[PDB]
Amino acid sequence: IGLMKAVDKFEYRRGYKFSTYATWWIRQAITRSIADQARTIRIPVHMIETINKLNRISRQMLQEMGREPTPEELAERMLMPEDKIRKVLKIAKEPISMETPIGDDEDSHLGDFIEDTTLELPLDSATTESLRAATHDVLAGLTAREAKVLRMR
Amino acid sequence: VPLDGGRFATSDLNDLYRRVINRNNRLKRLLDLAAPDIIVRNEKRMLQEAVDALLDNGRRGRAITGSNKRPLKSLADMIKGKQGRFRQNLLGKRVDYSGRSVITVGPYLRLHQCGLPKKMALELFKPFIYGKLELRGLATTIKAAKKMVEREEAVVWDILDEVIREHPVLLNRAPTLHRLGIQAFEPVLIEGKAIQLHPLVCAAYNADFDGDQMAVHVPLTLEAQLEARALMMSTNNILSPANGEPIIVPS
Amino acid sequence: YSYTEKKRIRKDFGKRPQVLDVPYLLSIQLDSFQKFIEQDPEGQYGLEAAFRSVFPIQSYSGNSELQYVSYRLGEPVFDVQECQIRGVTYSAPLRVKLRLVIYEREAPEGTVKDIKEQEVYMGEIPLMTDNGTFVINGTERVIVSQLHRSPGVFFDSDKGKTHSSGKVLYNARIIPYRGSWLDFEFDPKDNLFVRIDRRRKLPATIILRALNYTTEQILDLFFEKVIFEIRDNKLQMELVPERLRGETASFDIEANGKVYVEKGRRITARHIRQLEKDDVKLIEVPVEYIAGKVVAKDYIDESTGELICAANMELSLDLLAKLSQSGHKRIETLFTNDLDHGPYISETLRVDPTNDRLSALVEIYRMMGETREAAESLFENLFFSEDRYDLSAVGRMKFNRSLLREEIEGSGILSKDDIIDVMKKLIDIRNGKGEVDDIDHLGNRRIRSVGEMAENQFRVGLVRVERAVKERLSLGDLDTLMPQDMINAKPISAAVKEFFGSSQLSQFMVQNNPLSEITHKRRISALGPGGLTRERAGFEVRDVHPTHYGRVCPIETPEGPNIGLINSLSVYAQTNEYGFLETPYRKVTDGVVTDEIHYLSAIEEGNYVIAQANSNLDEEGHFVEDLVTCRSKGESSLFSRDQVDYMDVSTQQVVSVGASLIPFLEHDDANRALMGANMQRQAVPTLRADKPLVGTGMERAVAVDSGVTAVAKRGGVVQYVDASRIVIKVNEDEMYPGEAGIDIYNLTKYTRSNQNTCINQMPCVSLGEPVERGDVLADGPSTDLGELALGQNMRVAFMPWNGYNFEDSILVSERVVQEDRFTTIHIQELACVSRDTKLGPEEITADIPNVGEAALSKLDESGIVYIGAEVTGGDILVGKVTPKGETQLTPEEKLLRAIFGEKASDVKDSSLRVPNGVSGTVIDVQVFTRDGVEKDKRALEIEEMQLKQAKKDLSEELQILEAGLFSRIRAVLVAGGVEAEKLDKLPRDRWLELGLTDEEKQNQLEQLAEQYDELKHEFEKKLEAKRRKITQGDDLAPGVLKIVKVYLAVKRRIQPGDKMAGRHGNKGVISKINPIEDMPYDENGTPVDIVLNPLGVPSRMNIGQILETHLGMAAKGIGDKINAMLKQQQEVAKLREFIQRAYDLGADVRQKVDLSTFSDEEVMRLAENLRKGMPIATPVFDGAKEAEIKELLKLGDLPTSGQIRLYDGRTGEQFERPVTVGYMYMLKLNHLVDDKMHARSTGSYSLVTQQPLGGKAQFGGQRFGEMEVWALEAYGAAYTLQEMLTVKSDDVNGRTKMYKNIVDGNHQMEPGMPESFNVLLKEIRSLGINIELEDE
Amino acid sequence: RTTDPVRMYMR
Amino acid sequence: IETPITANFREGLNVLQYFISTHGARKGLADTALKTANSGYLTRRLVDVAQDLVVTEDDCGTHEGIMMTPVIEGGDVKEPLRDRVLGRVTAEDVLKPGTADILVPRNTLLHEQWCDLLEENSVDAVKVRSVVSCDTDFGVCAHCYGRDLARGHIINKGEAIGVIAAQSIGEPGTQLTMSSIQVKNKGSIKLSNVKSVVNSSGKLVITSRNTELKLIDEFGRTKESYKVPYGAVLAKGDGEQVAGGETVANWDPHTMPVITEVSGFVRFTDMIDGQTITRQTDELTGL
Ligand SMILES: [Mg+2]
Ligand SMILES: [Zn+2]
Repeated sequence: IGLMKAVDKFEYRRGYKFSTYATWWIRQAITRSIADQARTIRIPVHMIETINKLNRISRQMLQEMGREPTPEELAERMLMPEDKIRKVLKIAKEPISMETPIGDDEDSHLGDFIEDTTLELPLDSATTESLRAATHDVLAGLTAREAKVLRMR
Repeated sequence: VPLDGGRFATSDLNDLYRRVINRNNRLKRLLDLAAPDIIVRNEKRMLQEAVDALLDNGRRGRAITGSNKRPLKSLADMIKGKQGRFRQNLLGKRVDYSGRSVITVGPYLRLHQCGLPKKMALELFKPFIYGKLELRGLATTIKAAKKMVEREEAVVWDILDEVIREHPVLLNRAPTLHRLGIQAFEPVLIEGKAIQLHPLVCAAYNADFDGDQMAVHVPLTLEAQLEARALMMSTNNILSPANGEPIIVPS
Repeated sequence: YSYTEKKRIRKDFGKRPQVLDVPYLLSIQLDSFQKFIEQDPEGQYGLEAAFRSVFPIQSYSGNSELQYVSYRLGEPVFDVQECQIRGVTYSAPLRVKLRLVIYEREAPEGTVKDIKEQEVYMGEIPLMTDNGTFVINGTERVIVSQLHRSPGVFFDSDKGKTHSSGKVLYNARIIPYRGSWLDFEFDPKDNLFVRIDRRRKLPATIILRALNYTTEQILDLFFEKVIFEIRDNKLQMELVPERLRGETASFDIEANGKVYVEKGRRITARHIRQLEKDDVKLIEVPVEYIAGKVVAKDYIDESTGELICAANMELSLDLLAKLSQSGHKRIETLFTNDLDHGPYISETLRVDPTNDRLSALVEIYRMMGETREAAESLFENLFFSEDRYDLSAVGRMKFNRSLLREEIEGSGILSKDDIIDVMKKLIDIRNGKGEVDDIDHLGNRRIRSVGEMAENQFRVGLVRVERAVKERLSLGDLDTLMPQDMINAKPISAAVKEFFGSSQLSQFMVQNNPLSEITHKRRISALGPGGLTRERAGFEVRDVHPTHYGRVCPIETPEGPNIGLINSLSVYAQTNEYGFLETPYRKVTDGVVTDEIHYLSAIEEGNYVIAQANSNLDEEGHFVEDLVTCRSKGESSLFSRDQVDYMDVSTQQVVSVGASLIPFLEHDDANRALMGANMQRQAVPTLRADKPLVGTGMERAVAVDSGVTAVAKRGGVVQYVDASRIVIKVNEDEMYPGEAGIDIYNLTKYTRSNQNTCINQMPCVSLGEPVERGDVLADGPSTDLGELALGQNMRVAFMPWNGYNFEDSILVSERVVQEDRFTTIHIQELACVSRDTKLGPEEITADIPNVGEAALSKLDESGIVYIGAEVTGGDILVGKVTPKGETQLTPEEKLLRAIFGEKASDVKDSSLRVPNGVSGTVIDVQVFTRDGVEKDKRALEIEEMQLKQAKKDLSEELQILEAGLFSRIRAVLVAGGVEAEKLDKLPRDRWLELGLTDEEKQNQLEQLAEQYDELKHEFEKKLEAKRRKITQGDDLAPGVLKIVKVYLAVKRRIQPGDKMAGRHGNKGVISKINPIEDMPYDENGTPVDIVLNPLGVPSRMNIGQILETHLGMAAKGIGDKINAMLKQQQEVAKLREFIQRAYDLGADVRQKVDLSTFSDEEVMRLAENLRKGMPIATPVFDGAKEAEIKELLKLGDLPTSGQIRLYDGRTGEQFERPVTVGYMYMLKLNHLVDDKMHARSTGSYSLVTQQPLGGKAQFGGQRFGEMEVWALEAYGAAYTLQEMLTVKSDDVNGRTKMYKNIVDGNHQMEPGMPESFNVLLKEIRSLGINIELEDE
Repeated sequence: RTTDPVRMYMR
Repeated sequence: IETPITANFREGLNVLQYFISTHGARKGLADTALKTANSGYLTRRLVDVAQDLVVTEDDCGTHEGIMMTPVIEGGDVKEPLRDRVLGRVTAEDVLKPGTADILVPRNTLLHEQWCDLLEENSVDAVKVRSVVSCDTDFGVCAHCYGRDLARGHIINKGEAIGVIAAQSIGEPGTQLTMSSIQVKNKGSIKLSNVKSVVNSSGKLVITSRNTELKLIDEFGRTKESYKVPYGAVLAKGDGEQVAGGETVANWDPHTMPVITEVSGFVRFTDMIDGQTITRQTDELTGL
């Protein structure tokens, strides 16, 4: 698709070879389709260029210092404040593939071990009837003129 | 779902759609530009690779893999084999009101009585304790009874003693060899951490007393509370169905 | 003798002479990893072969390269005992020096270009401790050595493929060490076929066409040229007499004038000699004999060059005539005697569809869809490229030893002559000469240790850098590029990181018993990559071949599904320089049993004769009898006296270190002891550490080398003892002048294991005693004075009791719990993490909502428990709270909030609480915190207690060490006189301004002022960096704020239902604890501790267990008189007789030790540790006899049979028949009850199918399997099967109705539809298969 | 007899 | 091995004798697990094919089926006829050897009280209403299945069948994987469906494949029985009395002879030497 748009914007009158000017197009057309496509979460293209500005110099800080890198002089080298470097690494993870074998053999997968804090605890369904049951009692113990008022309020 | 470590984890289907949905978009973008017909026919290859890959991965050729260098779970492996939804979540399952222990032998019993340890049998009958607390009115509300279950008043051991009398219980040992795989006793409470049996029924399970794990079950409904009495009390079968000689032989 | 032997002796019954001492028990581990890192100059081992086989690397444009020079391993940045805490791998950085040399294309040897040699770090490699273990992520791990099949060739013959005829199928298989395979296989139709890597089959001449040959250049190598001659009238030929050998006479087989063989007559040995005696060569033959044969070589016409007939075609009566008409007399054919040397390749030339060179090169490229360029280059990359192929000269060694060759050294590249030669021998076994080997002989198996295997993927690490070195070489700039920038430092460690931690080999270190850690470093597995697997294994692979004898033990194996795979090596085995196994043997020379030692290979055992260990050597003479029961070439028989060559070294060498502690194994079956060396690997150290009685002697040789006890580096005298540290002062002869001469020893205090058992040591030396070279200095977790101590002794009886020993169930008293001899400690781990969410950052403070005074009773200000509080399940350790997100509720509470004025909270409890059933004491905390966040109150307070911990101990290093160096100021002082009134009246600091003299005394001014500054330069940096790594924060994971992690310690007592075992595999469950009253007791008034079932003795064939019990009756039977003579307190010289008369007893003991040389107080301390009983040593097969046990039993004033009377505690009367009663050693296992019993009423659920989970850690139910569903149908319980499939499992609108109806006293059923099923309903609806339901 | 679509494109 | 163990567990085992005795364990010890794995697969494949059976109706009322016979051929009494027919019912009105003395109006439960009446007579043949002749729709009936062995009476209508048969076949499979004809005693000789002729020696020659021996008591019950193939020679006769400890059948079994019921000359016709066969004469006697 990049090669097609390249030909209609090819221009022979600049006189150079075809293969040079063509190379800029589909390389560019590759990198937007590694950005919005081919990923678990669509991450904006602003973040990705920062990651390679981080991950290139992180290999250099292993070379330069000869030791593993520290985020303080990273942000000094990355020209950004340190909270942003602390803000950028929190996105760097992919999903960990729910049917992975976290057990030693093929006995169990991670999809059968994930807990759900969504429904309820079944004691609490026995709460919400009983507190509802007492409120009907005390509303019957209320004066009949006022009894309609807090009901719909 | 967000995970306990603060990351995410997806099932394998929710990226295989991102193969089909993306390769759908590359086709509809293409046909309104009218590429020549060695590029267009190559597009209809990959959908037929991808609508394959939604239905089955390991069928038509080399499977489509994720980052773990392992095959992706298809829609077919949801139904295929012992890993599927049939033999792991439909026929056998997990069940609540359950537990297990090491087994041991106590010969002071009678034939139908079996042991049941104390601090196992406190969790195993927690709905029964709350109802009989709210019926006598010693517990004012439900949450108060959960507040009082850690107080351990002596009447809690009495109300449990009230409720465990003549309420049968199932004994199990995996794997079930034949019809005598599960029986039904009446419990007798001791203060330890182990299940006691009667010694004559060890040969019925082919269980020997060297560290098994026998499991318990509690029937909830009124019919099963009769059904333990009516069919599977240890007295009501001494005849093993293989051959009409008793399995209650002195071992 | 050593002083650990002096404070406790051990009477032995050794009779065969112990000749070769037990070697260091971790040889295959420690000697392996030394070969990985130590610098090998030439004969490359370890990392050196990884570099020269890749480096140098020519650039892909052909201009530049780069050379390795020298590597260097820097010092490890961390130490071991904090890497347990922080949880990081300790390693060294891998530093190398490399030189980038560029040739110019202009000059011929243009070395004049940029040479920037620099020293670039890449990767960390984890090192080994001095025990064998690594640490990975703060966990001890061990690499288990892998068994796989040897490189080289492999001849075999499968049976049972072509069962139509049942034909024998010979096939050969050559396997390289890395790269692509090659296979040769036969067919039912007698044709040789070639398969490359399991593709479609290929005829054999296709490679021979691809290897630059013609049919002339092939058929020379196999067939010979049967030369015929038509001598202008009639055909003739030549003959060697053994060529018509057992063949038919089609023509009149004659001589010139003596007709030897008539028509149709066979050629016996007479007529062979008839051609020998006259030597008749040119036999006149008819012209019909050339039919039946095949012409071998292309024959052209002299005038046109046209074939009358082609090579490999059957000639007829036209072609034989026409060659004589063109003019030809000499005819070269093939030799077809298909019984002896026959054609199987001549059949294949006609089925070969390709005729020439490139046509076969096309078809082989066609075999592995869609060129001359590709097909020639590919076939030189399979078996001729050094990159993707290697034969690994140990692979070359067997490859030449199989084909009867002449040289060891060679290439890792195939040679074109060599492929043909194995094809030659394979045809030769179709006739019958030679035979194929087997799989179970270890000459085609190999062991594979750490250092050989760790290099292997490390070479694949350099492949990961090989695809990147070419890229920025050829197209990048050439002179400005420093080579430091282009080598990627990440992935080279990342490949070897994938080894340690996600293999099937990097196991968890079993720390739960010292014996269990030493049998898990001498284990050899057959799993892994490139070996065997679990399900695809066979039945001939699990059987024990008689080449396993002495190299691989046949008893020590699990009984699960891996029963035939996991095997351990023997006692004295080693690993040879090539990789094969070895075992020692004593060489017999003319009957005399010598002291020389030979390690044999795998193969040479079948060529010799070796005698067993039970031969009676006649006092440095020879064997007494004529027939020594020997074994040779895989067969056991009887041989003569003169012929035997070799003998077994000791009698231990069929058993490994596991079962070779189990005494009296020689009288046991094999099936019982196989659990017996497995049921010792699961022991947990008791709170006491009591010695066993009946052992095998190896306790001294299993304790001092398993590392878990301290060992003495240099012998001498001990100055100081504390319960946290000991120090020694070395004797001056071993002292160097460079040192001050005291050693400091730290003992490891209470730290976590990896089966959650206790680890601490205890010093067993006292103040002021000598210690010789190498002795034990501190007791271990399962040690006692340097001997292996796993369980306890107890007095044991044998009778049925009131059904409490019904089926293998054992019985205790309360006395074994009151003396707490079966008590263990455990140390669990608890942690809590603090994060930031999208709503707000969490924190830890003790102000917790919905809490009363009782849970807030015992905390600090910061919500962390004091170090030393008591705890109970249901209380709090960490007070953690979260920002609750503002969600509204159903409005019943909303007016209820408006009645009492309910204050809302943004503070929701998510704190850590103690798991229930667990009740004990908290003993240690520590706090992890990031760098930059303000360090909180418990952070800096625990750091200030951390600082004064570390500071005052490392300062104590310079306290006594410089005290020896403060003493030599005085020595220098003495020469020139010691200023006796000017030395000690004034303090130490004014020892420079005394009375001084010339240059001898001002070089004293340079000696006093230097170590006042040199030793000051020593310690100050070690103070700062220790202070630096504590006051710095932590490098932790993304998303954590702070993590507090708290060790708590629980002590667990015996309960009815802990697992129990003897030492022969008899399992046991403790059924009842009993008050001391109604236990059985003897006629003197002591009870008996343990009662068990006496009906387990004949039907396990464990007569070893009864054999063990009598010795322990004698073991205290010496000990009680010692206690009778110590409290009654007679004398010294009465006692010294009684010991020597006791254990100098047997007629043919090997050991001899006399107490006459000991001092008096030594005897008074030899009486000390004998009060509990006298130990008795018994080897595995050099055991004791029933005559000898009955000897010392008479010494103990006890009945000779050892079967004494009793009285019952409940009846008080006499038993009907006496009972055997004695001491027995027993022990307990890790499967405790609080690990096991686990129940669940109402808790969590799944995510996708709404079912409960499984596991004690996740508080989950039990599985109700498909055998149980089939079980309930035969009873027919209809209603019971419903709840297990609808309302105890699935229905979200169903199961809560049960949790309401039970509380209101109605046990009412209502069914639904299981949420497993609608998942299946939504499943098949997603496959375009319209499944829907009818109505009634 | 191939079936993998990597080879079908380059052919 | 030619030399197994000689000594014993109280006087010790030698090293090589200990090493070879390992093979008796590790061959057998790996077999228990594999058998267990196979068998649980088999039990799963038995409950599948038999899942449909419930006792739908009581008495389908079909006609005759299998006649029952003991299994004691070849050796002693193995399974008595009473212990197979116990728990079954009569397929028809069956009699006593006192002729026309019927004990049943075509269907009774044959429990142990009526196995006394079978035991005092000499009955060895009875029609049993099997499950094969049951012809009800989608199931089997109670009068074709008889006594539920697990309770001890006729099975009530609605209890499951195919699982309780597929279970009790599955369970014991764990331990599953590990001439001259002499009669024992005397007896009457009753052999039927025979074609035999008198020899030139005079005795009984077996010229039919269907013949096999039956050793009968004084009554008519079978005690022993052995199969006899074609071409065999006897020395005794049928319908007679023989002696005990006696080999009544004597022939060469290694040959399958081509014996002749026919009497007359034999000629060299329809077979020509050099055309049909060759003539390789007997080397010793010449004939
Ligand atoms: Mg059991
Ligand atoms: Zn029927």
